[PDB]
Amino acid sequence: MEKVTKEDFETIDTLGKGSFAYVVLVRRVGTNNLYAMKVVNKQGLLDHNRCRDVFIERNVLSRINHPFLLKLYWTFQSEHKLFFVMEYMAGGDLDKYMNSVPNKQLDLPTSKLYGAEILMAILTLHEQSVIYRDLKPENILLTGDGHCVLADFGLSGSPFYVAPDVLKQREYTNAVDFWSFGILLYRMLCGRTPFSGKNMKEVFDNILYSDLRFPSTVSIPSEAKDLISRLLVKDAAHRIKGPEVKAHPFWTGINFDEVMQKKVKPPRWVPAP
Amino acid sequence: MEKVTKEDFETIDTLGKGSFAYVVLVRRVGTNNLYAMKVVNKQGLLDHNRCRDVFIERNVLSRINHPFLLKLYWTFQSEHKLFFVMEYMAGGDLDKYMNSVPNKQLDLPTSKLYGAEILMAILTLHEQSVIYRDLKPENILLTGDGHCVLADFGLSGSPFYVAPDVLKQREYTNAVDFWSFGILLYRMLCGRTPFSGKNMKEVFDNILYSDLRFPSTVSIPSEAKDLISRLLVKDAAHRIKGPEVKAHPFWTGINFDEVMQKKVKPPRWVPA
Ligand SMILES: [Cl-]
Ligand SMILES: [Cl-]
Ligand SMILES: [Cl-]
Ligand SMILES: [Cl-]
Ligand SMILES: [Cl-]
Ligand SMILES: [Cl-]
Ligand SMILES: [Cl-]
Ligand SMILES: [Cl-]
Ligand SMILES: [Cl-]
Ligand SMILES: [Cl-]
Repeated sequence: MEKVTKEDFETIDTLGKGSFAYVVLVRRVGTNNLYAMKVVNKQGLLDHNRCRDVFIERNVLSRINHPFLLKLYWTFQSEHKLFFVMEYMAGGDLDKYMNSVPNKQLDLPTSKLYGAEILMAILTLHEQSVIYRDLKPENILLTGDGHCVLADFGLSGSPFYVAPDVLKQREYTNAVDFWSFGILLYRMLCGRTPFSGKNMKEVFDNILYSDLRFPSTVSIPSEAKDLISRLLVKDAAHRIKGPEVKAHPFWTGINFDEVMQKKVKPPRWVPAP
Repeated sequence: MEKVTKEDFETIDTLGKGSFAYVVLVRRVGTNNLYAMKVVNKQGLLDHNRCRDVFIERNVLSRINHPFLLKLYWTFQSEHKLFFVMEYMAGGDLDKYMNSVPNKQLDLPTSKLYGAEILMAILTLHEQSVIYRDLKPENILLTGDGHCVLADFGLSGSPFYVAPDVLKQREYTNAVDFWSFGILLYRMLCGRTPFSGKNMKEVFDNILYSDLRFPSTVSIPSEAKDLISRLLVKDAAHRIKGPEVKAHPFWTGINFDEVMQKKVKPPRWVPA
C-alpha cells in the first residue's frame, strides 16, 4: 500500500475515546473512501504491556484477513502515536439490530449463521493465542450486507455476559470466550440473556449458582439446547472446548467453508445505508 | 448450500436475452436476497461450442472461489433447462462505467487497480486450464463498492477485442486472453480501442496488419505503453506471457497480495 502518514487522512468525525486510544472517522485525501482510524499513544502501549497484541494485529491477523474480523488497511506511526486504519462499519452492531426486531429474537437460520460467523472469528483468535474476553452483541458489528464482524479486540450488557471464571478469579482463558458465546447464542434465540436479576449482586449469583433454564415460550432445537448447556457449564475445566463446539450437531445445515466464502446470506437482512 | 429448484426463485426483472438462454434478476422466496439467474435451454447444447461452455461452467468454474470471478451460489437443472444462480452485481459493467466518465478515460490509479484485479482473475483461470476468450468491458462487472469481477456464467464490442490468433486460425491459446487484456488496458487509459474502422472488414485488417498506435493527445507512462505493446504483439508465440505480465514494471505502485484481499479501493468510485 501507499506510504501513508497522518497527513493523508482528513478527520470527519469522532467514533469513540478510550484510555490511551481514540477512533476517528477519516477520509483518505484525494479519494472518496472512508475508514475508521484508531490512534494509539505509543507510551500508553508500552505502559499497558500491549506490544504483543499490536504485533499480532499488525503482522498475523492482517495476513489472514478473516471475513468476520475487522479489516486492517494501513498501519503507520507518527512521533508519538501508532495509527490503525480499518474498515468503517456504518451498519451498526448486533445489540441495536436485535433490539429492533420483534420479540428481540432472531429466527433459527439467522441465529445459526451469526453463531457460525462469530465462532469462526473466535476460533481464529484462539489459534493465535488471543482471548477476546468481551464477547457481547455491542462488540459484534454488522456489514452493509448483514454479516457479523468482531470489534477491535484491543478496545474491548457486560455484567450479563461475564463468566463464572472471571467473577471468581479474574482469570482469562479460552473457556471464558466459550461461556460468552453460549450467552450470545441463547440471547439470539430467546430474546434475553439466561441470567438476570434486580441488581448486579443477584445477576452474579445467578451466573455462579443458578441452573440454566430455557423459556417455555420459545421453540429451540434440542441440539441448540445441548450446545448452549455445554457452553454454560459453570466450571471452566468441564466446559465444552473449541473442537467439540465446531463439530457439534447444532451446526448441521450450515457449511463453514461456504460461510467463510460469504455464500450464506442472512435471509432477512434489512440494509439501511 | 440448501437444495433449491426453479420454484424457489421469483423473477423481478429481465437483465439479458440470448439465443438459447436469458438472465433474470430474481429473489429467493422467503428471503430478501437477490441473485442473477441464467436459464439455458438444453436445446442449445447441440452446438459443440455452447455445450463445451456450459460443461466448463458446471464442472470447473463452479468450483473456483476468487474475489474477481463472479460468485456462483447454486446450479441445478429441470427437465429441459439449466440454471445458474450467481451474484447480482449492483454496479453494472465496465463498459457503461467507462462511457460515463469524462472523455471516457479512467485515471491511472483506477486503470491500474482494475487491470490488476482483471489480471488476477485471468491468471487463476489459466491455472485451471480455462481460456476466457471473451475478455471485454461488457463482461467485466462492478461490485457495489467499485471492484471489477469477470462474468463467468453470463450470455455469450466483441469485434474490437479479437486477437489475430483467432482471426487467422480460429484457434485459441492462453495468449488470446493477454491480447484482449492489452486492448482493455489501452481502452481504459486512452478512451478508445487501438484498432477501429468503418466496418468489420477494416477493423480486422487493422488488427492483423496495422502497427499499434498510441494517441498523441493522451499522455500515459512509458511503463504502461511498454506493457500494452508487449501484450499486443500480433504473433502469439512472441506475445508476453502470464508471469512476465505480473512482474512488469507497470505494476510498481500495486501489491497483488493486497489487491487480492480487497485492500486497494478505487479512489473515485460513485456508488449510484
Ligand atoms: Cl476524489
Ligand atoms: Cl512478546
Ligand atoms: Cl514515544
Ligand atoms: Cl490497542
Ligand atoms: Cl468481500
Ligand atoms: Cl442437477
Ligand atoms: Cl477447451
Ligand atoms: Cl501459453
Ligand atoms: Cl501464460
Ligand atoms: Cl498472488
